[PDB]
Amino acid sequence: ELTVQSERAFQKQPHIFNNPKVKTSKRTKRWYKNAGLGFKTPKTAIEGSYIDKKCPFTGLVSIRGKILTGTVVSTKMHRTIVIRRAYLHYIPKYNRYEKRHKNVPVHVSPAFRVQVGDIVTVGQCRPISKTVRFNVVKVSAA
Amino acid sequence: ARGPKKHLKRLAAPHHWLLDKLSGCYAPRPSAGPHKLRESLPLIVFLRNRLKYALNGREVKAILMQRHVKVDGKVRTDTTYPAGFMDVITLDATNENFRLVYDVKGRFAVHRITDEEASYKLGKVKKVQLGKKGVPYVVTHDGRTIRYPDPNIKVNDTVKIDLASGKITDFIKFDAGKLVYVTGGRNLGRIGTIVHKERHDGGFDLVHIKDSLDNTFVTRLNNVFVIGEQGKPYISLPKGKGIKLSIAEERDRRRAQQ
RNA sequence: UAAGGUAGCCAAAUGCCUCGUCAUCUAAUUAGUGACGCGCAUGAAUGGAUUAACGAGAUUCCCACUGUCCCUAUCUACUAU
RNA sequence: AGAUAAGGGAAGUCGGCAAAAUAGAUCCGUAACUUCGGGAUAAGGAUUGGCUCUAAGGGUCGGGUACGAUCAACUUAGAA
RNA sequence: CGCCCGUCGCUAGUACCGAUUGAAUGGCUUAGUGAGGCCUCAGGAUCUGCUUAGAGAAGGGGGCAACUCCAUCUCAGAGCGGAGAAUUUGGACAAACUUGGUCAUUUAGAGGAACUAAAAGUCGUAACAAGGUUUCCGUAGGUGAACCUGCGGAAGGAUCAUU
RNA sequence: ACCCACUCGGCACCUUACGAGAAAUCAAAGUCUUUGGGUUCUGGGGGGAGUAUGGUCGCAAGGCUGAAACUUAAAGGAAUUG
RNA sequence: GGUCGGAUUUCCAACGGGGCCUUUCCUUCUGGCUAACCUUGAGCUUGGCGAACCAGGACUUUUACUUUGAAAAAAUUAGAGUGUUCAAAGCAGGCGUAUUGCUCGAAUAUAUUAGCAUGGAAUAAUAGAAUAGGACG
RNA sequence: UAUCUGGUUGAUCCUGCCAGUAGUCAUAUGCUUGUCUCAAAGAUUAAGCCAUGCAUGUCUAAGUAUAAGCAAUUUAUACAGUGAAACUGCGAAUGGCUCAUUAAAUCAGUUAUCGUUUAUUUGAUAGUUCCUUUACUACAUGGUAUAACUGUGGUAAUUCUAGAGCUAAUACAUGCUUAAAAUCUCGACCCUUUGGAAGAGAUGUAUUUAUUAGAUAAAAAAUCAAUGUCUUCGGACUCUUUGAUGAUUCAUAAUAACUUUUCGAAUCGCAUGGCCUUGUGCUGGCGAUGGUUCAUUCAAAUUUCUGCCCUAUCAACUUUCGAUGGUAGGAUAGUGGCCUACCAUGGUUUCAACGGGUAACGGGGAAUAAGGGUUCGAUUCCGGAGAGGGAGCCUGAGAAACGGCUACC
Ligand SMILES: [Mg+2]
Ligand SMILES: [Mg+2]
Ligand SMILES: [Mg+2]
Ligand SMILES: [Mg+2]
Ligand SMILES: [Mg+2]
Ligand SMILES: [Mg+2]
Ligand SMILES: [Mg+2]
Ligand SMILES: [Mg+2]
Ligand SMILES: [Mg+2]
Ligand SMILES: [Mg+2]
Ligand SMILES: [Mg+2]
Ligand SMILES: [Mg+2]
Ligand SMILES: [Mg+2]
Ligand SMILES: [Mg+2]
Ligand SMILES: [Mg+2]
Ligand SMILES: [Mg+2]
Ligand SMILES: [Mg+2]
Ligand SMILES: [Mg+2]
Ligand SMILES: [Mg+2]
Ligand SMILES: [Mg+2]
Ligand SMILES: [Mg+2]
Ligand SMILES: [Mg+2]
Ligand SMILES: [Mg+2]
Ligand SMILES: [Mg+2]
Ligand SMILES: [Mg+2]
Ligand SMILES: [Mg+2]
Ligand SMILES: [Mg+2]
Ligand SMILES: [Mg+2]
Ligand SMILES: [Mg+2]
Ligand SMILES: [Mg+2]
Ligand SMILES: [Mg+2]
Ligand SMILES: [Mg+2]
Ligand SMILES: [Mg+2]
Ligand SMILES: [Mg+2]
Ligand SMILES: [Mg+2]
Ligand SMILES: [Mg+2]
Ligand SMILES: [Mg+2]
Ligand SMILES: [Mg+2]
Ligand SMILES: [Mg+2]
Ligand SMILES: [Mg+2]
Ligand SMILES: [Mg+2]
Ligand SMILES: [Mg+2]
Repeated sequence: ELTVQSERAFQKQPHIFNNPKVKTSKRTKRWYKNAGLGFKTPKTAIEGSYIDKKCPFTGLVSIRGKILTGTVVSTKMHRTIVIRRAYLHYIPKYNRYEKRHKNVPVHVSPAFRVQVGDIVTVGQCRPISKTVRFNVVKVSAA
Repeated sequence: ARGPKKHLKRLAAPHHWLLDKLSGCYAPRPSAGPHKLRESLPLIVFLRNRLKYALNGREVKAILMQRHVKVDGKVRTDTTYPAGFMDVITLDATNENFRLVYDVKGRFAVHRITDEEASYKLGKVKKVQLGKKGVPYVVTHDGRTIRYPDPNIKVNDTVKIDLASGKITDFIKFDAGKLVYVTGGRNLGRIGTIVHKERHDGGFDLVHIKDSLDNTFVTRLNNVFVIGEQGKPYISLPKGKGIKLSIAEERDRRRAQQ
């Protein structure tokens, strides 16, 4: 999270061309969008320099479908975290419940800085990887 | 599997066709057309099971092939052409005119109409878009494309169609105080005068709907068809006009007239 | 009889009869292995039983390999001459 | 003294004596049993040349009160 | 004169251990070989259009005499191409076979060691009364067999009891 | 140090049964068909059998986990009269 | 009973709802309807405060639970009606001057859990302003 | 329709099982069997093997007919009635059967495609294409085969075919014919600075890339860079175009080109009519078929959340060479380790991972039930998977197809 050009290819937003002939403000053309559903696009996303193709604000993904909420239990991947959604499952014979849980690997943009224990809400997107189908849209802890 | 299905067994057909569970293994699969096969009525089952004008598919074919029946002004000599909501069917022989509307039990009724009423139909616009070369167009519920509409026509509105040409005569907007037809779900067939709609941005905008007897309910925006403002409708309503009598008052009326 | 060989082990490098009897190994085995034990004459620091690893120790079988052999032939050097 | 032999492959012989086969390195895989230390290079397989490239692995100098210059190694891996 | 335990012996049955680097079947799989079609590198049988092209002869029109011009049968020869089968390089997919390995399920086995019955078999009499040594637990050793003995424990004891 | 009265926390004891239980008996074994204070472990007729096998611990003796085949109509508990 | 065993109103009561006040914000900004409007023209007239009608907004502690509703294919199950001659069944049929025709149907309920919207807000959790980098303004 | 009874004892009360009892759209079997209605039926063991015969072909008025086929037209000298065959076009990817595989797999309900393909319908939708585009040219319409058919043959045989001679298309493969206006480029030439021009070319749709627009909660002023429409050149200044979604780099439009270059009708049947400068002159209807794009429909493919039986005598599993993720590229119809290169060390698990078993296709449902529940669900409906076991592939919108091919066993 220290440099943008770490990879061997030139990281850039597609079709966002800053003309070298002109000399204007707005240092580089940075494309950003609002994901909708009342989620705020962060000022670090608008003012940052990261690219993050799979970002729900600057990247070419769209959030649509389910909105879930979990707690972050792992951050050891790159731009990807695993949240744990705990729910109660009802058994009709014994007329009572049991604790169950799933681990959901979600993609996190560099606009957010999350730690283990933070609660986040995520939005469903297109298949990002083999397992990731959600994208972090708002962190709401510290 | 492996491609599209061409059959439709009985017990898999939609129940509002009132196909008997006996008398054959198969059901008349509606061909591809302007409506979904679930919310459609083939001309075979309409002519044979509702009108009793024929007894066999052979007799329905014999009626169709001599170009007697026409629907929406077009002859449509197909046995399984899907006739849907508010499609008009003209039989020049017998000079009969039907409009496919639901009765309040959720099935299609034999609603005989006059010729000036058969000369049009209403369509619920499903999307407004810009075609090629910047031409705007709408898509109605029966897949009709109409170019150069009025710019105030947005989605979920009703347009009145000329039915000889494909032009729009006028249009009804969508807000409170509008007379609607419920086409889909549990309340399929009621008519209930929108009070207000709730948004829920993210899917399935709901609308609250109260009939003439002040019995309110709620419906998704997909199943609502505005047919005018409160009081006068733009079409002829069938018998009952979408009240949804309970079973008690229904058997009271059956004991009244007997 | 002083005590009468216990625990164990065995045709064992220790068993005469004996190529002991049974099973396995082979087409065929006085060999090998596993069992049996009235053991001529096994047996407990005369140390008994077992034992991973080690062994230019003794023995059997299997795979590979080959002139060990079927069945010999040819070549080179140094002899022999 | 040193070798090679078609087909067979220990039928030879007291007895595989002698000879042959195996062999180095890298990678994979490795059983019973065990005193848990071993067995183990178990067993059993694959690869290995030349040429043209690619990648990684260093030293010394350089900064008011991130990097650049320069020099030199044989080690490994991969690819045509 | 009740009940009752175990060894040993006969008969029958069930399962276990077991030398045999046992056997059979099925699955999976290392390594090796690897069909087929597909994609590619070519390949060009053959077929075919066009531009021509020259020789040798027929006919026609024209100085009408040699001669000149345009067409027809003949066969080289040249390109510009187009379609294009067999065959073929490399690649990926990869059946299948062989040899091993591993797992699973049945399945043989000399002998050994149990259990269950059956049967009034043999030897004792261990337990039930203080069962004639009070019983039982744990642990160890021993003896034909039930069992005996040692150490500690228990009352399911034969003692709820000595101000 | 004793005595009297009281109090908290103990090892218990005596009498009764409102109650419980199959009874023996139990101030918990009660407040459980008027069936729910919280929670852990174990059992499903008797043998075969705490056996065989496979793991794991142990120097060993053994410990922990732990079947099936087969077999059987009873075993068993508390009390009663002999 | 004011109709001839059907129904109404002024009524004593119970039952569930909503609103307001008692220290009780039970989010408010831009706009429009200005709405119920101090708006009163003589006894129906010329002029109050935005949700009661919307649109966009800024934010917006999170759940569990429960109510209602949407959805949950038909067939099957339960179940309404109906002379398959009864019945299992089926969704038929029934009524006329039967010469031309008319007409009722083919209901409804259940369909877990999960997911969706909605009212409640007790019960069981959760967070907040304490080296004030707290709120109002 | 919330029910118990016999058996341990000399007798009692218990624990406890055994046996009885009722039912089964649960099968088999024994005995018996008169009638009416209705009706399952080689699932279980062998998803073991198959003799024979059928189960997918198909035409109108409207693609192609010289049948050396049948008729009779008598309106016909091109055909025009019927019509085998064959070409062509669709279909054969549906249905039907079975339950072997399969345990987060399928499947159920619930989402999504702002992440894609879609024959067929249904509704809209190409004046732009003569290429030096003044002879390059048929546009009252252009070319080549070839089947059927005739005839010569092969083999024991097959829904086997060769050679030779014709002939067609909605077969293949070519190819033209319609406005105007506007805007851009170049630009001759006049030449002026305020600078204007004759003329030429391009401008449909489709593909590919790049770029731009696709906007906006509010109100006024200050001057310049040049005046900008017209002036009373004081500057009055307005008009200024912007759709949708919760959300997009969306829809759509516009520039620069790119394409080995898509499409933009050389097709067919009936009716034969109106205008005359009366020529086979010009116009002219009702359809059928086809055709690019969009939408729709029939779908398909992936996909969100939650839910599956028994086992720990399976507690750690995954990652050599894909395991989890990142970047970039290939491939796909598209997302995505789907694959490749580089890089990081990740991912699951006592809330039961992984492994094993299932005499396990899942569900709707079925039996029995006071309630709760237990067991079953191969099987009439839905959804999967399969065509003896694997694998591969052509055609096509749609198949890893099997009543379609290829290979191995
Ligand atoms: Mg159909
Ligand atoms: Mg002895
Ligand atoms: Mg001996
Ligand atoms: Mg030997
Ligand atoms: Mg021996
Ligand atoms: Mg000695
Ligand atoms: Mg030695
Ligand atoms: Mg040899
Ligand atoms: Mg030998
Ligand atoms: Mg020998
Ligand atoms: Mg010999
Ligand atoms: Mg010998
Ligand atoms: Mg040697
Ligand atoms: Mg060894
Ligand atoms: Mg005796
Ligand atoms: Mg005796
Ligand atoms: Mg004793
Ligand atoms: Mg005794
Ligand atoms: Mg005694
Ligand atoms: Mg005793
Ligand atoms: Mg003793
Ligand atoms: Mg006892
Ligand atoms: Mg006390
Ligand atoms: Mg005490
Ligand atoms: Mg039991
Ligand atoms: Mg038991
Ligand atoms: Mg007793
Ligand atoms: Mg919830
Ligand atoms: Mg007894
Ligand atoms: Mg008795
Ligand atoms: Mg019973
Ligand atoms: Mg089966
Ligand atoms: Mg099918
Ligand atoms: Mg169309
Ligand atoms: Mg990618
Ligand atoms: Mg990746
Ligand atoms: Mg199965
Ligand atoms: Mg099916
Ligand atoms: Mg298939
Ligand atoms: Mg078969
Ligand atoms: Mg196949
Ligand atoms: Mg078949």
